[PDB]
Amino acid sequence: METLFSGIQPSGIPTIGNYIGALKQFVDVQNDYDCYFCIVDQHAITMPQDRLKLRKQTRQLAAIYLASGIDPDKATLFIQSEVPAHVQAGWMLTTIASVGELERMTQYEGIPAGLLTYPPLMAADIVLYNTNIVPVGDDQKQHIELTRNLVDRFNSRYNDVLVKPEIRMPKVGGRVMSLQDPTRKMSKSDDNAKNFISLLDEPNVAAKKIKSAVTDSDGIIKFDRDNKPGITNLISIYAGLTDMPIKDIEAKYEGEGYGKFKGDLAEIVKAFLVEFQEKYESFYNSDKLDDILDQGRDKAHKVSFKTVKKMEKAMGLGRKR
Amino acid sequence: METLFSGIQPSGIPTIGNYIGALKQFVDVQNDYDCYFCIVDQHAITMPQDRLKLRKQTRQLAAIYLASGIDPDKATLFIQSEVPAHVQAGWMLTTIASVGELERMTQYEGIPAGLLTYPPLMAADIVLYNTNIVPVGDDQKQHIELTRNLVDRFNSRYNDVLVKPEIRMPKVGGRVMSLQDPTRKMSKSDDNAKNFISLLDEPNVAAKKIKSAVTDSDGIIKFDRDNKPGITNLISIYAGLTDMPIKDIEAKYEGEGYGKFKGDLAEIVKAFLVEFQEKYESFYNSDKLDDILDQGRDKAHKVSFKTVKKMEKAMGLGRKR
Ligand SMILES: O=C(O)[C@H]1Cc2c[nH]c3cccc(c23)S1
Ligand SMILES: O=C(O)[C@H]1Cc2c[nH]c3cccc(c23)S1
Repeated sequence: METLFSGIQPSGIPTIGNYIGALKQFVDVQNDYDCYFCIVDQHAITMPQDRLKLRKQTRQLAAIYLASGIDPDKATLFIQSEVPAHVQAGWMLTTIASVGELERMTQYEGIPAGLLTYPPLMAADIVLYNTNIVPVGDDQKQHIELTRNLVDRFNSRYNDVLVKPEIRMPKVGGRVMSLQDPTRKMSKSDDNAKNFISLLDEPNVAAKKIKSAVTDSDGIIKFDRDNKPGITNLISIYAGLTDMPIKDIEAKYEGEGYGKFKGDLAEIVKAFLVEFQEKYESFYNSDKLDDILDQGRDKAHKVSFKTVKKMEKAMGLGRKR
Repeated sequence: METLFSGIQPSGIPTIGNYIGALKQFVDVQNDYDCYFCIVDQHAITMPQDRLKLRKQTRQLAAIYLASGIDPDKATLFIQSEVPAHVQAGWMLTTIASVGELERMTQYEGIPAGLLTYPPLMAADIVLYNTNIVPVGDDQKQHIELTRNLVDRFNSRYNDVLVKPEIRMPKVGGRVMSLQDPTRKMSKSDDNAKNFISLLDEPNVAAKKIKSAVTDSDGIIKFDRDNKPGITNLISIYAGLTDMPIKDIEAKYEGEGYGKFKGDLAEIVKAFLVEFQEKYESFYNSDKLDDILDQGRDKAHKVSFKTVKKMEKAMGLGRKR
């Protein structure tokens, strides 16, 4: 079975685009892949962070992943700083990286040093779990390239202990675009809040955003990206939330206009978030959340400890006991 | 009681100059100061290292410190990589350092990144134990300046958790110079092996080095650095190993020439190393060495864990449990 590793920034609430694109797919692929979902709070502090904002965000992301259906027995859901192997292996790989290499990553008071030195910690996050696949986007290609190069360098210089990962998302979800800018991807950090639907948006507010999505006044319910990106994006959201095939959606709304479709979709979005946020609040406000995060931490520690120890022996750190 | 922290490079055997200058003084000040003696194997790998050379060197330094009289109950003698707090706190301080700051430290395949990023780990080594004094030389002034600045930055930005250290050696030992270059300090890495006496030199070989020290053919036994640095350096070694006051040495050898003094000193050096190396071999070849290093690791972990947890809470890493 292949191992998947995904790093999760505690720096913002995922949107329904992130849910349709990734989170919902993780809920299915966690049965067929050995999945690690790591809330990277040590990467988060490379940026300026408010320390209560950060601890709250971490719990929030954990709760959102659990509310999505991420299963702490099937997958390993943990907080990066709670597993020392990450900075242990991150330091080991730093020593074999070059300054030039790190500087070229930064391209693709002063400048905080974490912004230059985090890539070997990213590599460590991945290779500690013998990861085969990382489900990231084009913006992370250089980081995986460096990861693979560090693995090759480590194995070449000391001896074979580390596995090279590939960029692969096992089941790509639909691409969800900005509701009032259909040519750009939906983003949680938009300055136009009508562009995205947050998973923690009030369900009535989300339904209004479906209604304020920028489309023609009326038309047929047909999937057509290049000519009607507005209604097409909504069809994608509809398909992402109901699992109805797109051709099935077109056949269901044959002879219908936009108002009926957008009305049904707004109610679908509202019902989805009502159900999602009830699970979210129950995890977020429960004592079991710390029990779950402890269990995930212990699972990750068990696996990454052996990797760290193999690395330490290969470099000659510590003792032979 | 003040806390002292000394980092120990596992990269070479200390000389009798290092013994007279530092190690012997540590054996006394460990009664009056809370001393941490940390074998920094994670700093060692910032340089190119042979991995069996490194693990052996680490054990060797531990044994040399114990053979010197460093007492694992009075002081805390441990290996850096065995205490995760060092890289945990090292990463936290990295995020508040600036690239410019780190680059200016480097001044005072490519360039290994550890050579740029190690200073915040040095700062972490120190401040984890609430250190008041660090017994280092002029070459480390920039590193302590950065340490103090990182502590100020950390306390200013988050809240008061870290203590600023000072450069202070509580009891300075004698300065021991190169045996065949009396104007330079003795150094374990000299290309002229007659210049230094290693603590692991064969005792007969050391006695020959006392005899091959560069001095006048003959003279009085008088301490005179500027005019007779050769015999003066030998008087310093004699004083360092016997604790005989220098004026007492001059009075003892009134009416004596160099051959009698150098003969007595060579025999003193030989007897010292015979006794030193018997203790060294017994520690180096004993099973108790791992017991001792475990105990030191546990002592250091207990203290540095609390510091790390205070730092994590201040930055908002992890969870409030
Ligand atoms: O910001 C992001 O999306 C990246 C954050 C991150 C840290 N460590 C890993 C490992 C695998 C994947 C990712 C990450 S994704
Ligand atoms: O190379 C050396 O001498 C330095 C190595 C080192 C690493 N971390 C500390 C903390 C205090 C003092 C020192 C060190 S001395």
